[PDB]
Amino acid sequence: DTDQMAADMWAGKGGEHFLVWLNKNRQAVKQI
Amino acid sequence: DTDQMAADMWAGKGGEHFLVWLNKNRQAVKQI
Amino acid sequence: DTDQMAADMWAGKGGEHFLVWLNKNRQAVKQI
Amino acid sequence: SFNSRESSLADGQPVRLYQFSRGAIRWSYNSSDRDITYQNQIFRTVPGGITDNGIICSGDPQSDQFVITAPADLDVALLYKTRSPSDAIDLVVYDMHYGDAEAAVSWVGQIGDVDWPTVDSCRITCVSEDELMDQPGLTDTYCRTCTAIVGDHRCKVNLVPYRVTLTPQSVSAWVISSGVVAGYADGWFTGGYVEWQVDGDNYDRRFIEQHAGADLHILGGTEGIPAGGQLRVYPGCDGLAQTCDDKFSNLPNFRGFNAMQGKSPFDGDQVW
Amino acid sequence: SFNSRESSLADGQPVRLYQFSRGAIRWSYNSSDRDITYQNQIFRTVPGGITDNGIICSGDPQSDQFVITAPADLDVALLYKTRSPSDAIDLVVYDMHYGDAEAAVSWVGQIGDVDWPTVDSCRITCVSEDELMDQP
Amino acid sequence: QIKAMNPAHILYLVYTGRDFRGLARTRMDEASWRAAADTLYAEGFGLCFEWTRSDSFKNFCETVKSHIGAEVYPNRQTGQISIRLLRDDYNVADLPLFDEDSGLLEITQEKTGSTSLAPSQLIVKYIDQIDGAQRQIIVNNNAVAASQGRRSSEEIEFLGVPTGELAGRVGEREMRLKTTGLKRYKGVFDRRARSLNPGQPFLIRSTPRGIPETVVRVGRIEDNFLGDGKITLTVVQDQFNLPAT
Amino acid sequence: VRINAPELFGGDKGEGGLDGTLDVLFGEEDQGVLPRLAAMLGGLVPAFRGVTTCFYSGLVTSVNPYPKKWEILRRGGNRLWDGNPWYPEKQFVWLADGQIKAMNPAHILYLVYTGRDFRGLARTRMDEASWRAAADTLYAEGFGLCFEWTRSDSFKNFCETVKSHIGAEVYPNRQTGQISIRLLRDDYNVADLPLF
Amino acid sequence: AYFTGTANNPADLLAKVRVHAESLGWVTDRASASEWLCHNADGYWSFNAGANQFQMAGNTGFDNSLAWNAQPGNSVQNNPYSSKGPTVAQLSGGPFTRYHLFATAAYLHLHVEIAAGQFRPVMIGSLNKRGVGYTGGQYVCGSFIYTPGQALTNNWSSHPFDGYHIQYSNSSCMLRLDGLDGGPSPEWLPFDYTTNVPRRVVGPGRGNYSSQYHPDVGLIDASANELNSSTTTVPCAIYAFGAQQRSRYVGEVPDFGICNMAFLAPGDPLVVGSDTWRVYPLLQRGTATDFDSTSAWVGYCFRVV
Repeated sequence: DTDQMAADMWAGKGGEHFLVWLNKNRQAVKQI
Repeated sequence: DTDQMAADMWAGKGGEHFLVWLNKNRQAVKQI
Repeated sequence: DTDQMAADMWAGKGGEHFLVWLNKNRQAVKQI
Repeated sequence: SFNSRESSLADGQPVRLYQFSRGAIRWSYNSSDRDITYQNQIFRTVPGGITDNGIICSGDPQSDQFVITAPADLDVALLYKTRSPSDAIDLVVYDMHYGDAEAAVSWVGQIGDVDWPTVDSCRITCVSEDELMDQPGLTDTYCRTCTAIVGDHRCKVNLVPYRVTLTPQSVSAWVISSGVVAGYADGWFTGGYVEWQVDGDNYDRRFIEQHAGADLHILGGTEGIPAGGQLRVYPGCDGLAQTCDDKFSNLPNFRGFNAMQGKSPFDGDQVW
Repeated sequence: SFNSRESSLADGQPVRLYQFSRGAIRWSYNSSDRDITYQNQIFRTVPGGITDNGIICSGDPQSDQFVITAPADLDVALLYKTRSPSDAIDLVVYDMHYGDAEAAVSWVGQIGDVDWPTVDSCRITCVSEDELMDQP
Repeated sequence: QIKAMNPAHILYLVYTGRDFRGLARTRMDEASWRAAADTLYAEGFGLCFEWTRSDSFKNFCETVKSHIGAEVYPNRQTGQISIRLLRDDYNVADLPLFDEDSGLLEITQEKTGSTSLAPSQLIVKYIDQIDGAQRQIIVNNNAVAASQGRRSSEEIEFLGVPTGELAGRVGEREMRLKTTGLKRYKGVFDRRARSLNPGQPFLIRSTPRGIPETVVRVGRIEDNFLGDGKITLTVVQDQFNLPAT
Repeated sequence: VRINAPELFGGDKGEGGLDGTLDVLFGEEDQGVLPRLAAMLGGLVPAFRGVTTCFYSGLVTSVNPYPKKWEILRRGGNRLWDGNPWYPEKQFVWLADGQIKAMNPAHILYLVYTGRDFRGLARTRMDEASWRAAADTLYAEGFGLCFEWTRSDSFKNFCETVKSHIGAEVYPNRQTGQISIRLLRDDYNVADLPLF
Repeated sequence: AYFTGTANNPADLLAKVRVHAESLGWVTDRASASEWLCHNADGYWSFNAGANQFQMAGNTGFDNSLAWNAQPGNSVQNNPYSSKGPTVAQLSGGPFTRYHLFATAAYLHLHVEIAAGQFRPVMIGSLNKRGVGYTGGQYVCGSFIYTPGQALTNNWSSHPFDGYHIQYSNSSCMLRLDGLDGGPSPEWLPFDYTTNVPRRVVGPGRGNYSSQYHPDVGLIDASANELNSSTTTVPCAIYAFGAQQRSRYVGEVPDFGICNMAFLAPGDPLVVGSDTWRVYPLLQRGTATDFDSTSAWVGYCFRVV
């Protein structure tokens, strides 16, 4: 349940959304 | 299944938990 | 649905996959 | 009534309008399923819808982008498919509710980037004027050349007398050849640019790597240059004081420092 | 026929071979369920399979690693269990299709790191010669 | 007056020099390096450097590559170090072609870019080896300057350049790259793109997307031979060329 | 300018002094070519327009051939703005019995945003009311600052330093699209402010 | 050829139209933010932009030291009117919804939508000589409104090429006819009918007004055909009266025509053949008999190329 769909999702799908989230919040993440 | 709930979850919910995880583990993530 | 399995997954499972993804993409993430 | 409708708990009918403007040409699009007439302007309905991701104002140009999603056949974005238009496409976003003639301005900016992720969708990244402050601001050097673009507000040189209007003789992949320019000395047009009318009152411009005889080397290839369209070509200034004065007689406005001092300090070791 | 098989739309039978060499001693392993003879060398079949994660060539030694997965009883990796061997174990990776005698070299490098995450699996991090340029 | 050294020789010495690091001369593809040296000598592209930073080999190698515009990668097939120059020295016909029916799976990213941004004036700073005094040249962009309502300028340091003309050539190349509006594609390919290497140009065609035959240069490479079977490549439009005048 | 200090360093019995004639060319829009400078240097001598320049001629030192480093104080702010100063009535702030001619930070920001020489943006894109109010408030508070540009950094860094010094926010208004400046001061009425 | 745009103030319109003229090759002897002294191969003209109106005047010579209304052979002093006033085009202040400009090497035609349903035409050029040997032919016209709120098209009002008006100070449009009845070459004839001046000109300007003096008024009325809904253009014939009330046809307005807008909406296209035409209302859309508050259904036709 939380093994194949929670972590292996990073393979090729959960990367673009994480990148857009990163470009969304920068000052709040860039330090600590 | 692993399309709308695995990646689009980053929209507004999975950000705070990721940020607290980041402030939890810093030395182990900050480099590589 | 997107509450206990989308965010709490970071507890101890979704960390290693995120770390390997980070060591995979560095130049594209390191800045912005 | 726009504010009253916004405060209303039962009349909420949001509709977002986009207006892309480039000089005398305007493109109007709406996110609804039917055209909307506003200020005597009718906004076309895209078959598939146009939607954005939201407006962020956090004080950081890198993070406060605006994203637009539209199908593959959008007309305004289609210009960027081959080469980005020289001028910036200003974008203004209005907000209005169906049945009301009043709209409120929400976002103002210009196209920053565009891409076609899928054959059925587009993603346009719009940037605000605040991002234009990340570049340096020194813009000052004590060198021998002019340090000024020919025709800029500092050179104060009028290029209209030097304008040359011609029809190219032959166009190749990288070289545009014309016999009229063959009558000028080699390198006369080096550093100049070619401007021609694309549509309405908007011109697309290219550069000249080098001018030699009847052949002109265009920077980036001659793609997009009409084979028979009228072209306007301006000369270029090498920047040397001799070049500045003999050709343009703009020595009084010469911004360069030719022989004032190259090394001389007053706290060195031995003056001799 | 290797290239022809790769372009073929119906004869695709991928099989990846690994060759660990240290001077006069060579270790041969294959990812299939039966031994493969190639260039007079027979590659043993590990009961459980040997697989990698992919090849990345982006110009950054820190990011372009190669990862190998194998069971706990792998002979070549067993040397690192107590102390890392003094010499570097060169690794060469071949690609071939079952029924064909031709193979193509894909990756060349040496063992960078090894660990036994589980009592039934291993993870070997192989590094290329490019990483050796980070030192002063 | 100036006895410049070929940058290819600098890189070869660094890679194989016993005193610096020291690697076997058998690990270097002689043909590619000899071709690069011949091309550089013909172009008369020499540079001078001094070692006092005490930094990693990677930094110095990256500076040299940026100065000459070349890529150094370990060949996947033969395993030797190969050098490829970014020059318009290719034939259209011989280069491989990739199509939806010829080995292209899906193309997602396009990055058409923009032109209203980007500089209108470029300042290049170099050092003259005759006297060792700081000198600079100006590469101008008149057309984009006319487009720009507000002037813009950037400073780039090429201290490796010993002559003003060479600095001007490289500055023209940099302006060419930075103001021509490159299109960056992120395509997905099948096994047909197995033999490609970094810096190798090739053609791509996709009629449904309205993209005609275009020449692009390979960038980041990620392939999966076993498992997913996904070979994904990142490519950029071919706009690299070092003018001789 | 007649600088008279031949015995500043003790004269002949010491290390010399500073005696000579100093000519200053500020670089006005209509500044002409100085005949003396061109005659002395010769060649193709431009007008040196747009930049402040000085021409010194006279004794520099004596006894020893090692001249000493100089330090020159200079005030500026009016010769900027090209040819159209903005709200000049409050451009400068006087401090310490007029000794220090400080400049209003709001004027610095306005020049940076609209200055043709620095970046150059249309004066129509700035909300005049907000900037004028900020300048008036700063002048009333007598809050002036002095700066020198040698970092050659992005406009963002300098603007952030200025904002931190004055405590103000500069944002592009979403509705009208112009640049607006808001000061963080307790100059508000409780009633008129919106309640949520 | 055909241009469109928007202008918040008249000065923006000045800048845009001057930019277009210069790009087309028109020669401007002197240019300024609000005052113009331009010319071409046909005649000389001068324009001034007021707060909410234009001031236009013909010219024959140039003198940079003279005011905008004091050029050699100016209309102000070389006209029969005792008031000695130049051409005037009254507009409004503030937003202009849109302006449509037709540009050529011999004439300029402009149509400005100051507001919803409000249109103000500005006409300048030279009449097609049509093989007629005569010196002059330059015409400058403007739009005048009597009083907002009351009848906008009162009798006292004046319109371009108007054939009937009551006013003693200003004229909406004018024409040049040199050497009329042996007089001095500089002659700037205004479009007046009630002044009984020996020399005057008349035109179909008002269209189909009750007391309009032109034999083609019936043609303008019948421009629209009920049977097939076809519309035909009518060239605007201009007539000039001699010293003893003897008329002499002078010419027609180039690339211009009038029709009835009964069955056509503003801007409705009717492509008749290889050449296309644009039709717009004169002042505002109204009814057939609303000759007081609006311009009825009179429509101006321009050839678009």
